[PDB]
Amino acid sequence: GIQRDDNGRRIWRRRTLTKKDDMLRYKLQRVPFVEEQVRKIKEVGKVMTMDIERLLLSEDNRFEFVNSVAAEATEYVEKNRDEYGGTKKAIFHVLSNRVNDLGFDRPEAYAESDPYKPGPGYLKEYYT
Amino acid sequence: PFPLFQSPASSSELESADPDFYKIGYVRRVRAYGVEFKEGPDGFGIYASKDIEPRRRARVIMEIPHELMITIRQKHPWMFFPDIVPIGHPIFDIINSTDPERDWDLRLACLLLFSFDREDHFWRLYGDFLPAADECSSLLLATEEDLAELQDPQLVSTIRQQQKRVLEFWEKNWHSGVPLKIKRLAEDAERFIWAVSIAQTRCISMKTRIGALVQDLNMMIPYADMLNHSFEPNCFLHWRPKDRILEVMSNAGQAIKKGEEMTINYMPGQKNNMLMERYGFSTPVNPWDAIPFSGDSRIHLNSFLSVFNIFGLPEEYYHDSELSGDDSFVDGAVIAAARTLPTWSDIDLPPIPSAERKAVKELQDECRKMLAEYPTTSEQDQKLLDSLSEARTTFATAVKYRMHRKMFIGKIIKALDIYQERLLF
Amino acid sequence: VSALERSLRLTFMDELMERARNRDPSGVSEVIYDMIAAGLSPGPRSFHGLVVAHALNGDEQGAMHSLRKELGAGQRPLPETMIALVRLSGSKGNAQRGLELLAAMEKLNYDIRQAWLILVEELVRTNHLEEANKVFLKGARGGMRATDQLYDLMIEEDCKAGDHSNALDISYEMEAAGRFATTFHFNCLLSVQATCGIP
Amino acid sequence: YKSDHIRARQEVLGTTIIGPEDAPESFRLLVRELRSLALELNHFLVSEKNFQINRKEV
Amino acid sequence: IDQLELPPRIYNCLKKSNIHTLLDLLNNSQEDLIKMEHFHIEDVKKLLDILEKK
Amino acid sequence: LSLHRCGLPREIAIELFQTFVIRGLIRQHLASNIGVAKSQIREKKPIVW
Ligand SMILES: Nc1ncnc2c1ncn2[C@@H]1O[C@H](CSCC[C@H](N)C(=O)O)[C@@H](O)[C@H]1O
Repeated sequence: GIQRDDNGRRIWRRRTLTKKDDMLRYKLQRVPFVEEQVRKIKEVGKVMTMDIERLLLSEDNRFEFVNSVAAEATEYVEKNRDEYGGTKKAIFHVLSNRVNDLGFDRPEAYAESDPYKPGPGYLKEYYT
Repeated sequence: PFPLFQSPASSSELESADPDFYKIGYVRRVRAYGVEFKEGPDGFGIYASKDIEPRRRARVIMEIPHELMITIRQKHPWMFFPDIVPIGHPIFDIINSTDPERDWDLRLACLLLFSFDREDHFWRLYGDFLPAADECSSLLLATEEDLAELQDPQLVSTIRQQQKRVLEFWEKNWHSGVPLKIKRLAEDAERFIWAVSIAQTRCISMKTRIGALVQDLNMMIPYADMLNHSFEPNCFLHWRPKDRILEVMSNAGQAIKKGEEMTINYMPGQKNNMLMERYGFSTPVNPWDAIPFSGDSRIHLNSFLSVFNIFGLPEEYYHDSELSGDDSFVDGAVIAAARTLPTWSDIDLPPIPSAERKAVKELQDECRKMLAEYPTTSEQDQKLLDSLSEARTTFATAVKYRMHRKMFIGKIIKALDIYQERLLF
Repeated sequence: VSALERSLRLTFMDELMERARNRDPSGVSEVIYDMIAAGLSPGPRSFHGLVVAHALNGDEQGAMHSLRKELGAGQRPLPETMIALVRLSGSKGNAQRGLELLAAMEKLNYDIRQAWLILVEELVRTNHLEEANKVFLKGARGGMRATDQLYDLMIEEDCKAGDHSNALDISYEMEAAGRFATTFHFNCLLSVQATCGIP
Repeated sequence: YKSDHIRARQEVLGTTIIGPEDAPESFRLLVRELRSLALELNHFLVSEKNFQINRKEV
Repeated sequence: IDQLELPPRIYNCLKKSNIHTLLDLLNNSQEDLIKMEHFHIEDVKKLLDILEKK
Repeated sequence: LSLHRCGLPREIAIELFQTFVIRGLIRQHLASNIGVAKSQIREKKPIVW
């Protein structure tokens, strides 16, 4: 059990994977060309879609989850009436908070600006 | 104050674990958030990689998929989830020929040995990170030299009773006439002892809902057994049924600082003898360790509870930190004293300080006797451990168990001392 | 601290408890008075014997007077003194006094829950069920969980008194508190619903 | 209120400009038609707390 | 960093690492400089005192 | 479009979100009250879109 050398320090067997794992070499690689996809997903809003499902994974009844979200969203707007009207939505703020409560990081209410917007009067036309 | 001007470039016993340890799990959809695995002479352990800022609800620390675990029902019939035993396999007859309530560890040991033989099973890889026969701290592997040094006739008798039960089970089910697929699982009697030791020291019983079925499973979760034990845990185990993921969640509204160890309570409340019998380790701060005492002498526990800022019902005894300010003395060890010490209390009857002072020394007069009963002292044992350099780890645990018990007696001696004088104010 | 200094406290407090346990607050008043004459400042446990003397006889006004004198001196009262105060209030059914003292404990940063259980039990003990509902529900909405006995005791008394409205609300709080209503709790509720005339 | 419901739609603009409990007009109109056929349609809310029966006016 | 009277080897390594401005140099760390190919521990010491004189 | 998105015309969107647009104008002080906002919407100012 306990083993020490002359200096008095403790020497222990470094537990290491003796055998070899096939899947280890087949899964550590990452694709290099998803920069446009990840940017599109965030801009579209599918990042919340995964978060919405993730919350439902730890839930027992999806009808109770939406009632709890609606109840908490109503609580948010009552406290701060002049915050959840435009770029920030009461429901999205609840969802962002509930994800942040799990220990992950999301922007507040999933709100995103347009860094490339030229002027105040220029609104982004959508290419249908 | 620029980063170039700033020049940033202890705990030597703890080294970062093998990266393959997390990698072999990471490929199997195992995610650890904000924590890292560190190993040392004591063993493995999970330590925070960053400050865990508290949130409204519990924060997810680790996730373990069901398929990586070994699970067996606690109640007959014995059905294995992530089913690994094929129908008609002779290992099921060995498992099914076990005591329904006493041989839970044996049924897990058979699965544990069976899993190591399976080529596709994940535990054949994770088994390399399990402690060996010498590294495991279970008392089931200890010999009479460590058991005699343990100095506990009740605990030694129980341990030696288990050794006979486990060894005889191997003899019955691993004779010369077994098929090779069974014989190769336990080539020698010693290996099966190690298998039972791992099963006892790493089983995590829990009520889990798998699909539409709810049951109690003697589970063998990997990466979650590595969490050490503490009666004041900073995290707990939560089973998520929709995706069959076992979540390790830190307590809600609790901050975890950088480098702090993540611990869970293996048992809700138990004495050190139970922990030694099951897990082969003891804690001096156990709030459930007891000591036989004569009922002739008793004190007012309400005064005793308040002087150390202990509040709540006896089922929920706990200490308040900010009220005491610093109070480095108070810990979980003195909380056990609030239960095991003979006490008296009326509706609101105040105690007599002189009578208690007449009894505190009388109480402490007895307290010196138990320490005298053990030939060695609390500091003598820990000094021996530092001087010791070649011995089995079960010997060290046996030293620790009697050392913790002696300190538990030593702790209450000081506890009554400070309590007696503080009663005047 | 002088060696004889603690002896003087022991001699004084060996005698004060006798007066405290003999239910005579008047005699205790001199013990602290000569203790002031002795020169050493009063302590939180010194008022503990003074407080219980009023509590044993039932001097609710005297118990409060001893409390503010402890506050007037300027030290934190002991939790045992605080627990005795609310229990005395519960014995006389003074709900307003009891809740005010409990608010002080939270302002004093103590364990209000354990004292809150005793106050609710005392009101039920003294048949002050209506006042007990006010105290129990307010604590229930806070988030603290009562004991299993208290939930069983409180619900059964309300149903015996035909207070299904409060019993059902209490039962809902118990469900949110982590305890589920067994057959016993539903039987209490049915004892009142069976008389409403609507099957 | 997003229908023929005068009372709720009257203030639903203003709640969404600054930031039920009554039966809809369709049900109230339905009662009158049955009320014209010598049929009395009554909506009661027997309370779950104290079994207090109250008649919801329609 | 051109105006900073750095040794030619120090200057070439910083330019190779796309470090052109003094502000960009300050935002880096000593460890961030050691990881460069032709950069040693002794060089970060002599680099600092050059900045100290300025 | 994405699977969860739909495109609405300006003249249809403004009709559906009449109340919410008025709230935004009042919230950000562009319109003093409801009457100004409704007139402002009919004016079809660039801020309204
Ligand atoms: N709080 C604690 N104090 C001391 N040893 C502990 C402990 N919690 C767990 N252990 C050790 O771990 C065993 C249980 S299995 C836990 C995994 C182990 N800590 C490891 O490093 O691999 C016990 O038998 C004991 O040897």
